[PDB]
Amino acid sequence: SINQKLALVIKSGKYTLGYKSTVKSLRQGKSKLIIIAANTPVLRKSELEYYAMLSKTKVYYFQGGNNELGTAVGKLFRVGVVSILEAGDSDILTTLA
Amino acid sequence: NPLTHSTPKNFGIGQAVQPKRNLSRYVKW
Amino acid sequence: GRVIRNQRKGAGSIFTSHTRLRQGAAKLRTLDYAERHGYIRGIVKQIVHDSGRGAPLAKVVFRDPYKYRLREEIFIANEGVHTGQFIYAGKKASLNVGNVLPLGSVPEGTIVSNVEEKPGDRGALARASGNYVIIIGHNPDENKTRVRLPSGAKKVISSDARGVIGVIAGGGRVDKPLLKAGRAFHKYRLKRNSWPKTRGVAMNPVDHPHGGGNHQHIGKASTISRGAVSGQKAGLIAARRTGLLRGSQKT
Amino acid sequence: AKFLKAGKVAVVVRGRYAGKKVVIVKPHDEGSKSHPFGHALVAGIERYPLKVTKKHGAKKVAKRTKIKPFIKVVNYNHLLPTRYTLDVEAFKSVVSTETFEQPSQREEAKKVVKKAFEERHQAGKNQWFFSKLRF
Amino acid sequence: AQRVTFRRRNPYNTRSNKIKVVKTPGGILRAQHVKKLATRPKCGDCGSALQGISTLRPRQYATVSKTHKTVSRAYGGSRCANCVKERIIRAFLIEEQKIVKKVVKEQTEAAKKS
Amino acid sequence: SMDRDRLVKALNFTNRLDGKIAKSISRAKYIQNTRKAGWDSTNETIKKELAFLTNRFGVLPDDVE
Amino acid sequence: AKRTKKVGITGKYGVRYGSSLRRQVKKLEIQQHARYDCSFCGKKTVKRGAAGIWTCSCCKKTVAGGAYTVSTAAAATVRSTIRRLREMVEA
RNA sequence: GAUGGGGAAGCUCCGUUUCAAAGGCCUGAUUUUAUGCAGGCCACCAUCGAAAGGGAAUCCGGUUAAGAUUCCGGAACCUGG
RNA sequence: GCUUGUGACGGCCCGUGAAAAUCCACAGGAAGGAAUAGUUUUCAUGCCAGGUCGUACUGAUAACCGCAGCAGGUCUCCAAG
Ligand SMILES: [Mg+2]
Ligand SMILES: [Mg+2]
Ligand SMILES: [Mg+2]
Ligand SMILES: [Mg+2]
Ligand SMILES: [Mg+2]
Ligand SMILES: [Mg+2]
Ligand SMILES: [Mg+2]
Ligand SMILES: [Mg+2]
Ligand SMILES: [Mg+2]
Ligand SMILES: [Mg+2]
Ligand SMILES: [Mg+2]
Ligand SMILES: [Mg+2]
Ligand SMILES: [Mg+2]
Ligand SMILES: [Mg+2]
Ligand SMILES: [Mg+2]
Ligand SMILES: [Mg+2]
Ligand SMILES: [Mg+2]
Ligand SMILES: [Mg+2]
Ligand SMILES: [Mg+2]
Ligand SMILES: [Mg+2]
Ligand SMILES: [Mg+2]
Ligand SMILES: [Mg+2]
Ligand SMILES: [Mg+2]
Ligand SMILES: [Mg+2]
Ligand SMILES: [Mg+2]
Ligand SMILES: [Mg+2]
Repeated sequence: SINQKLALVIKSGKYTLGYKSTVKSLRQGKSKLIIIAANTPVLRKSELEYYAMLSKTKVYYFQGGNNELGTAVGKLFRVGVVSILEAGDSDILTTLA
Repeated sequence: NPLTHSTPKNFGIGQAVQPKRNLSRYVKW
Repeated sequence: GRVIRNQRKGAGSIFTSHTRLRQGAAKLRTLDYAERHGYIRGIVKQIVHDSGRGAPLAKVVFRDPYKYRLREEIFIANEGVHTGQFIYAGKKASLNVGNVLPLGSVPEGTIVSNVEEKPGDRGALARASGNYVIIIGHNPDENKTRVRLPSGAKKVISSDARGVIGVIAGGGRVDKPLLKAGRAFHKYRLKRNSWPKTRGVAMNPVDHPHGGGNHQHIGKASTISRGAVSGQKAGLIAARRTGLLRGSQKT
Repeated sequence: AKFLKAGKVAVVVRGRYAGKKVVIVKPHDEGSKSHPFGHALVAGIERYPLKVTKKHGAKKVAKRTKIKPFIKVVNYNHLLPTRYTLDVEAFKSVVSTETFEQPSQREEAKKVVKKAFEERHQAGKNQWFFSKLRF
Repeated sequence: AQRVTFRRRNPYNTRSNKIKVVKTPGGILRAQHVKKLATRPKCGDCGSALQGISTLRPRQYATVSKTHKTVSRAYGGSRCANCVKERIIRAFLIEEQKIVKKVVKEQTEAAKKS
Repeated sequence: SMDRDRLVKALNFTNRLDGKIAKSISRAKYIQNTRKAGWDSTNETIKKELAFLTNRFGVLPDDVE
Repeated sequence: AKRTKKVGITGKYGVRYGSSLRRQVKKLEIQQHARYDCSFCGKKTVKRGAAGIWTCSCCKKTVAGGAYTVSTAAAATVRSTIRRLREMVEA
């Protein structure tokens, strides 16, 4: 699965949730991997992809809506995009995903 | 010379507005 | 006697349609070079309600290919379309819900609506809410396609007639009871003057063929001939059967 | 990595110059006392040159290629970075954080930026930077 | 106290026959006919009211200077600034996708050339 | 072709009659078992239906003049 | 508390029109005044106005649907059929 | 409700953009010099139909036998040039 | 408190609740242009003009219609303790 990797990264690692924080981390180059929900608007998705092209970071397209992504990261609200600042005991950045 | 730049149009089938052609075959006389 | 009511409805004085709040006639785009050879893209701007009509309407705007101008068409909304959506129309359009394709470009079993009967009349068949036409075969020679209509009948159309992919929105409308004469009043108010209806057996013999006599009755059978002379056609017109179509009264 | 460096072309997203292209001259990732956000001292063009053909005489050619510049301090949130670049070393010591007071100095910086942009618009460099964005 | 009348010849309570009651320098109560209220202008693609633009009946827009009808930005008295920046980002990203399409079409053709 | 008119009209009436009988059977099957169900079954079925009813920009060069 | 034991929203009709007709109208009224999920937005904000039109209050988008439900089962089967036919024809 | 057309022995009937060669702006160029062509347009087809619908702009004080948001005194505004 | 104007909400529909004249803005970049000047009368001040027809009074147990100075009929605004 990928929910187990996301849960291990959240239990031991640094992350951020949301568009503005993700764009700031992509701006000063601190991100490692961004995760975009399937139901996000295509314009915001394409802008996040252009930012990831300029900052040389990886993109992962999560199958599922923003509320399923929020449940997968362990929150009681909906999340459109996650940015993984640091992975500890997980290996989400180093695996096939 | 080098301030002019070529830009060919795409008269296509759904791309640009068609130019004025000789429509004398289709005149309502 | 005198002139009876169904005779009176043809002079069209107080029996014309109530068309003030209606959005315009709903028809397909005019067939031209772009739809005949390739495709063209428009965008649906709003989905609105039309007075006197069960199905909603869609306002799809296209571009003029010979003049710098915009052209706005009125489609009937298929179930699933939304604002901000691209509509593709023409010969080379893809098989997606909302697109306008010729009938020779669809495979068998496809569900279409707003189908032209002749190629170029901009929409005749399956226009009410919840209705559709099923493609049930082709003929590559003779350039004909066989379809099944909403009434059950089979028809053969030219392959150059167009249609919109999908089923028309607003289905399940008659599954609700009206419960009230005022609801029926407000329904027919925006269509035409045809409600309420007096029974012909409750009139005098000057007013109707069924009128007169003590103990309200129709004296003879109510099946009329097909060659009656337009003051006589009151009842069941040219009936091949009568009965219940069910034969059991309870299912 | 950290890509918003000096010489990178961006597009202004809001604030009277929305839709205009821009060269970043000096970044500020932390932000001073004034402007406490992360910002960037930039230079761009307000009036674009018009198209020119073979039919125009020399006077109308000279008229249809003037360039009106501007200099600005702008938030990072109101810029949109592109992948193009430009060589910024001509007007590099004229745009500083003390230039944006004393508007005689802003006029003096605008003249240098105008000369450098017209020189680069001659000889056919950076047609994407000297073209207009249609929106 | 005292009771008032209409000052025109329309005796009916229509949408244009609206009155207010004022007290005059003569110490009496008089009716005063008030004009219809104005509606704010709207966004051409957003729907919402436009910030900065004054609200008037449509022929009183000819009696004011241009500062009252405009905002200093592209599409200034016409669009929203949210709708404007959305148009800017859409234009830039669509043109870059067209460049990507041309590049990958060249790559397919130069692969199929061999 | 003197038979084609009467045969096409006959086939069309039979197809229309089959469709009519089908839709009448379906509507009677809907109206009964709904008008013949009490408030208990009505509230239960209402509750049941309310319950269950590659960045692409990568192939693009960078620092371009 | 609980004000009607079994009638509910059809308590606005009193004793009129027949018990079976009130039982038939209750389901469609509950369905047409229900609130639905927004596919493009994620929130439960879709409401009906003017039967067939279903508008979301977040993201301000409107979708064409059924008379008393945002989507009908016939439309679901037709969308599945069109996806299968398109995939088989393109394949 | 005319016109273009089409009916009717005819008084007249249909129809309202129709199966019609259906009309204007101006740039021209400017110097028999005043305005012929202009060199680009021109998709709409007359007209009538609301003193309660839509709609540019005015208030106060005084004054008569009988008039006034109209006269007189003061103070405003709108359109066109 | 009473009458009235207005704002933000909410309920209802197999009912979703006019049109045109008219005015403004935006995109566009034609064309003209600053050096002894062009643009401005969308900034301020100053100048001139605003034609035709209606306008008194009743609006009802006496000014309207019912043969009448007829206990009938005939649309609406203001509203003190
Ligand atoms: Mg009519
Ligand atoms: Mg009946
Ligand atoms: Mg009787
Ligand atoms: Mg009798
Ligand atoms: Mg008789
Ligand atoms: Mg009888
Ligand atoms: Mg008998
Ligand atoms: Mg009026
Ligand atoms: Mg302003
Ligand atoms: Mg203002
Ligand atoms: Mg006539
Ligand atoms: Mg008139
Ligand atoms: Mg009037
Ligand atoms: Mg009105
Ligand atoms: Mg008087
Ligand atoms: Mg005076
Ligand atoms: Mg009142
Ligand atoms: Mg305005
Ligand atoms: Mg008078
Ligand atoms: Mg008077
Ligand atoms: Mg009087
Ligand atoms: Mg009175
Ligand atoms: Mg009185
Ligand atoms: Mg009386
Ligand atoms: Mg009298
Ligand atoms: Mg009397």
